[PDB]
Amino acid sequence: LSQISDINDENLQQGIYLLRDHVITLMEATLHDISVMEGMFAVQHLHTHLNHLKTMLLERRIDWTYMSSTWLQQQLQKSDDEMKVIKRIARSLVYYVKQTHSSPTATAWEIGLYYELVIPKHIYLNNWNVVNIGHLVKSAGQLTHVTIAHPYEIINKECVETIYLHLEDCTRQDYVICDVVKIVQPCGNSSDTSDCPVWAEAVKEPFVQVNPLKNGSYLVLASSTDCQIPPYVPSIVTVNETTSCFGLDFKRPLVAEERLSFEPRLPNLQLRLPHLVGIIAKIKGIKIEVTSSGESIKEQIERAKAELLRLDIHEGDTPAWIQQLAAATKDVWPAAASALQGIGNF
Amino acid sequence: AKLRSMGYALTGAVQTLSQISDINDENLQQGIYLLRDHVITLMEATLHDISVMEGMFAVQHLHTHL
Amino acid sequence: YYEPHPEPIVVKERVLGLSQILMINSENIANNANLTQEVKKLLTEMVNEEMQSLSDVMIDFEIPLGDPRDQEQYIHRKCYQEFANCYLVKYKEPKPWP
Amino acid sequence: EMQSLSDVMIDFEIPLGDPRDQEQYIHRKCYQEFANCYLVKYKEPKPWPKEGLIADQCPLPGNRQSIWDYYIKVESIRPANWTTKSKYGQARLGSFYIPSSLRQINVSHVLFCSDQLYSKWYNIENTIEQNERFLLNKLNNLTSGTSVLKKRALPKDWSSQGKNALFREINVLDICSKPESVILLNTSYYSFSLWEGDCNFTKDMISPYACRFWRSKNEKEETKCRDGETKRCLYYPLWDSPESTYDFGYLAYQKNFPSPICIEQQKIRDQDYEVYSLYQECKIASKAYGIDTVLFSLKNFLNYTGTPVNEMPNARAFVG
Ligand SMILES: *[C@@H]1O[C@H](CO)[C@@H](O[C@@H]2O[C@H](CO)[C@@H](O[C@@H]3O[C@H](CO[C@H]4O[C@H](CO[C@H]5O[C@H](CO)[C@@H](O)[C@H](O)[C@@H]5O)[C@@H](O)[C@H](O[C@H]5O[C@H](CO)[C@@H](O)[C@H](O)[C@@H]5O[C@H]5O[C@H](CO)[C@@H](O)[C@H](O)[C@@H]5O)[C@@H]4O)[C@@H](O)[C@H](O[C@H]4O[C@H](CO)[C@@H](O)[C@H](O)[C@@H]4O)[C@@H]3O)[C@H](O)[C@H]2NC(C)=O)[C@H](O)[C@H]1NC(C)=O
Ligand SMILES: *[C@@H]1O[C@H](CO)[C@@H](O[C@@H]2O[C@H](CO)[C@@H](O[C@@H]3O[C@H](CO[C@H]4O[C@H](CO)[C@@H](O)[C@H](O)[C@@H]4O)[C@@H](O)[C@H](O[C@H]4O[C@H](CO)[C@@H](O)[C@H](O)[C@@H]4O[C@@H]4O[C@H](CO)[C@@H](O)[C@H](O)[C@H]4NC(C)=O)[C@@H]3O)[C@H](O)[C@H]2NC(C)=O)[C@H](O)[C@H]1NC(C)=O
Ligand SMILES: *[C@@H]1O[C@H](CO)[C@@H](O[C@@H]2O[C@H](CO)[C@@H](O[C@@H]3O[C@H](CO[C@H]4O[C@H](CO)[C@@H](O)[C@H](O[C@H]5O[C@H](CO)[C@@H](O)[C@H](O)[C@@H]5O)[C@@H]4O)[C@@H](O)[C@H](O[C@H]4O[C@H](CO)[C@@H](O)[C@H](O)[C@@H]4O)[C@@H]3O)[C@H](O)[C@H]2NC(C)=O)[C@H](O)[C@H]1NC(C)=O
Ligand SMILES: *[C@@H]1O[C@H](CO)[C@@H](O[C@@H]2O[C@H](CO)[C@@H](O[C@@H]3O[C@H](CO[C@H]4O[C@H](CO)[C@@H](O)[C@H](O)[C@@H]4O)[C@@H](O)[C@H](O)[C@@H]3O)[C@H](O)[C@H]2NC(C)=O)[C@H](O)[C@H]1NC(C)=O
Ligand SMILES: *[C@@H]1O[C@H](CO)[C@@H](O[C@@H]2O[C@H](CO)[C@@H](O[C@@H]3O[C@H](CO)[C@@H](O)[C@H](O)[C@@H]3O)[C@H](O)[C@H]2NC(C)=O)[C@H](O)[C@H]1NC(C)=O
Ligand SMILES: *[C@@H]1O[C@H](CO)[C@@H](O[C@@H]2O[C@H](CO)[C@@H](O[C@@H]3O[C@H](CO)[C@@H](O)[C@H](O)[C@@H]3O)[C@H](O)[C@H]2NC(C)=O)[C@H](O)[C@H]1NC(C)=O
Ligand SMILES: *[C@@H]1O[C@H](CO)[C@@H](O[C@@H]2O[C@H](CO)[C@@H](O)[C@H](O)[C@H]2NC(C)=O)[C@H](O)[C@H]1NC(C)=O
Ligand SMILES: *[C@@H]1O[C@H](CO)[C@@H](O)[C@H](O)[C@H]1NC(C)=O
Ligand SMILES: *[C@@H]1O[C@H](CO)[C@@H](O)[C@H](O)[C@H]1NC(C)=O
Repeated sequence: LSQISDINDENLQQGIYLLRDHVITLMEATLHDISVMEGMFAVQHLHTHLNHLKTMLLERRIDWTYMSSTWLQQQLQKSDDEMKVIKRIARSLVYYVKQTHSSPTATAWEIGLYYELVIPKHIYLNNWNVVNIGHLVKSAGQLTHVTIAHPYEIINKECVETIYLHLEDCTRQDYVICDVVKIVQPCGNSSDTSDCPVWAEAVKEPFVQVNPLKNGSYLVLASSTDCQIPPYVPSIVTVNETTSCFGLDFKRPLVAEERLSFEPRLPNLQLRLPHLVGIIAKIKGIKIEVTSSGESIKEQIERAKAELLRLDIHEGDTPAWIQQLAAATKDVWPAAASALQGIGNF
Repeated sequence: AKLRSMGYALTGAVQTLSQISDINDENLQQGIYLLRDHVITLMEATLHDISVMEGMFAVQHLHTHL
Repeated sequence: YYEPHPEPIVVKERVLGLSQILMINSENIANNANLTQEVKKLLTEMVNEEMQSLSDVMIDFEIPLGDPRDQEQYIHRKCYQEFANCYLVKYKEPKPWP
Repeated sequence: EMQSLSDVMIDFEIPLGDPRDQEQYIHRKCYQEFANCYLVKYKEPKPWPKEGLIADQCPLPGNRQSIWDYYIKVESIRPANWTTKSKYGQARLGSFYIPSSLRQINVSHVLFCSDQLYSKWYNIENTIEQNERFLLNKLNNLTSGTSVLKKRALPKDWSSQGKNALFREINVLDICSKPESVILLNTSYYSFSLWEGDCNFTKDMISPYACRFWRSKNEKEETKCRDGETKRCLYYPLWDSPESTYDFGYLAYQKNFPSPICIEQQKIRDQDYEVYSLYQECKIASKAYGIDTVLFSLKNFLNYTGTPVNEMPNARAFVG
């Protein structure tokens, strides 16, 4: 580019653009303070300045002493608060250091500094991290952990509207910096929501998971009841007096003062799973995709049907097979199950 | 445009203590507890060394500290 | 469920690249501060100490712009920093103080 | 240093209460602004009576003294038909001239901001954090709900009921270091003269320097020129010049040698002063109207003249 101002051209793309001509700077001219000081007082003031420049360059930071703020802001055409973000995330490189003259009473040096300024497109301040918990399902004898694959990683809420962000190609220069940020919709079974895939995985019984939250509640997911907490569905739990649940102590939290909230409120969602989800997850021995949020009854069924049909009766494990058929039939036809179970044990 | 982050004030509750000593209470949990009242500090009072120095010697000592 | 993410998130539009050349000269600093030949030696020791330390941990890198030696602003500010107040006077013919 | 830090840090909301509502924030802000600032009210307006000041205790120029700002120099070269009476009124050339700005007829109050009139309780040897507590207690002990000091606090010069609880008494050498202080606050003018003539002391009447007057009186004041009655003409003064000696009165005052000292009192102001504390008014008013207002209100009162008293040099910060 021929001018810093040219960086704001609307029909440029996302890349690196270099200013064509070097910026030439004499320190004598930059440091006014020293000019009016005398003797060793002048010498010690310069020492402090040179030692600070060295400290910044080791950390790959920019010392903004040697560049006018008014000039840079005028050229970039940004607000006071944008400039603060721009100056915090910029990074430096020292590409040469050369001594140009060396007498016993006189010296001269040259330094080549190369700067890379990230120009922001959007800045996001009020942000939450997603934590997938899921749900337990007990199917034809097998316990199974079920999870939704959400198309976002961050929820943002600046004022009243909630926003779901998908990030790509991110690094950390104090703040998080990303090349790609796509805005998405939460999962659902409708034309105006995302059609997300659903994963299942077989787990060992008994299953217990208790996470202490920071505000003093507890997050519980468990295959069995204790302290009146229902099984299989997860929940946020709070108690008015210290007690032992799932073999550990749930304490009463310290009274808090109420402030203005920014907590997100996701839409609710019903989800229909295949009847034999437990047998499908068991014969894979890995975490496997079983449906989408917004799938039809017909497509969902024609998905493990051929696989499942070919688990046929064999000469070598008829009793072990007959016991599976019963566990599979129990909810459909309880009379038949009790019969099959009998012919199993015979 | 005027930026201001709610990154440390996002949840809409706050648990406060009346003394630093209260942090060692045994029936507290694992969370963030704020001391209720601000700590107010004058630099003049903190930096004794400068008080007894004079002229530019005082000025250069403060520069190093800042 | 969710947990706070207190660090800001910046979306990148573009990157601007700059090259700055910093020129230091002790004699210019010694003239304004009315220094003596003893203190000139301190100024010179002090400046070398700091510059050399930086020189000793940084390898060179090629930067894909043109040579500063070809740029006007580099020629004008180098001639100034060396020869601003330097003049040559020629007598009509040689005659000394009598 | 502060601006550089300001330029890379965005703001963040922190979920505690406003500092402006907390006592420790109000008490330490009023202190940092108005600790040593006071207001004095004369019984009725009365200014310093003369434009000339005889003060031989101060050493003349020949450390730097503050009173040298008001010192009339005796010059050898003058213009034709030049007289002191034309320029410096009734002042004695080689002494001190008090300007008309320090002698206003309508000035009713004196506002000052310095820690150089405190009695022995205050010591710079002690710690800042002690010297704070010490003052903060005394000001609480010497007040009762308003910002008016109790008469006990004042020196015996300014009140009949004064016991030097807060302020010390102004002495003879204070004029040299702190001129405006004395000229605006002293109740009476005391002289200190080694000039031959004062109190009818004649050269015969005395019953290296030894027994001798500093400046003896000559026949008359005159000039003479050589066909150039404009710029450069010789001047013959009405008294002697102290340039050679310049330590006479200062060394005399300390009593290294005996000498015929002359001292005369002249009453200016009635010993019934009243003294307010701007630190105590800041604390009290901020409980009603809030600190943001009171701070801005009292900062303007310090700039009543057009130069703010709190930014003047510590020894010279006295205004009528
Ligand atoms: C530690 O931290 C955790 C958080 O991590 C704390 O847990 C959280 O605690 C909160 C309390 O501070 C809980 O909030 C409360 O939720 C209640 C239940 O909300 C649901 O039901 C509501 C009522 O539903 C019935 O009735 C309506 C008619 O009135 C019928 O239509 C229904 O069919 C039902 O019969 C319903 O309004 C709510 O709906 C909202 O949320 C769901 C998703 O959860 C959305 O799908 C909805 O669209 C809707 O959200 C939108 O619309 C509402 C307004 O309608 C907006 O507020 C939203 O922003 C959004 O736009 C739920 O289905 C509430 O009853 C309860 O209300 C109180 O507060 C309001 C004011 O805000 C008052 O008006 C009320 O009178 C009442 O006092 C409150 O909101 C959180 O649920 C809980 N979070 C989690 C994840 O569990 C925990 O406490 C902390 N622990 C400690 C120790 O500190
Ligand atoms: C601003 O205001 C302050 C007051 O806060 C003022 O400081 C005071 O200044 C006065 C005058 O200099 C000081 O008083 C004088 O002290 C002299 C020394 O005191 C010692 O000796 C006496 C005994 O002689 C002891 O009692 C005492 O304990 C000390 O040991 C003292 O010599 C002076 O006394 C003479 O002068 C007064 C004048 O009124 C007179 O009344 C006395 O009788 C006495 O005799 C006179 O002597 C002089 C020559 O010395 C002669 O000229 C005159 O004719 C004689 N008069 C007669 C009648 O014979 C006097 O008491 C006082 O200590 C200072 N106070 C403090 C607290 O330091 C400033 O000077 C003021 N500044 C300005 C610029 O206005
Ligand atoms: C996402 O959301 C979809 C939509 O809700 C869910 O799919 C639907 O599930 C429901 C509940 O299980 C099914 O309801 C049943 O509907 C039949 C009648 O179906 C016929 O008529 C429909 C008219 O709108 C039509 O859409 C159907 O078309 C589908 O099926 C045909 C044939 O296979 C196929 O060719 C098409 O391509 C479509 O796929 C079809 O013509 C009805 O008979 C059922 O009645 C029972 O239930 C009621 C209520 O309890 C009861 O009263 C009766 O006695 C009886 O017991 C029942 O209402 C619906 O068929 C499903 N629709 C589709 C399109 O599949 C899906 O489950 C959700 N997914 C997830 C992952 O959660
Ligand atoms: C489990 O959920 C319960 C709701 O079913 C929680 O009970 C609520 O807890 C709050 C705590 O702040 C109580 O508020 C207290 O109220 C009393 C006076 O009661 C009256 O006024 C309140 C409003 O202030 C009103 O809601 C009531 O109907 C009464 O008219 C005050 O003295 C306290 O200072 C405090 O403000 C609620 O009263 C209470 N609601 C109900 C319906 O009981 C319970 O805390 C939760 N338990 C756990 C373990 O988290
Ligand atoms: C380095 O030394 C030089 C040489 O002494 C300093 O220059 C001198 O600075 C003083 C103070 O500013 C000048 O004195 C004043 O000049 C003005 C204008 O004539 C006058 O109004 C004042 O009354 C006073 O005389 C002085 O002019 C100037 N030098 C000369 C020879 O005239 C310089 O300040 C020193 N640099 C420092 C301390 O950084
Ligand atoms: C800033 O300047 C003031 C004014 O000169 C300095 O205060 C003075 O400090 C000296 C040395 O500590 C004091 O002199 C000594 O006083 C004691 C006690 O009377 C005495 O025993 C010694 O023989 C000596 O005279 C002096 O009292 C004091 N000022 C006055 C007017 O009395 C202050 O130290 C300076 N601040 C610095 C350098 O930070
Ligand atoms: C103290 O008071 C003076 C006199 O009112 C103020 O002087 C004015 O300052 C402003 C600055 O913008 C000028 O525009 C005016 O022309 C000045 N007037 C005069 C007569 O000088 C001064 O600003 C006040 N200072 C403080 C610190 O409040
Ligand atoms: C002082 O006050 C008097 C009486 O109010 C008034 O006449 C006069 O104008 C004021 N100013 C001066 C400079 O005398
Ligand atoms: C002598 O001193 C007195 C003091 O009251 C004065 O009135 C008188 O004029 C003086 N006389 C002479 C001749 O100086």
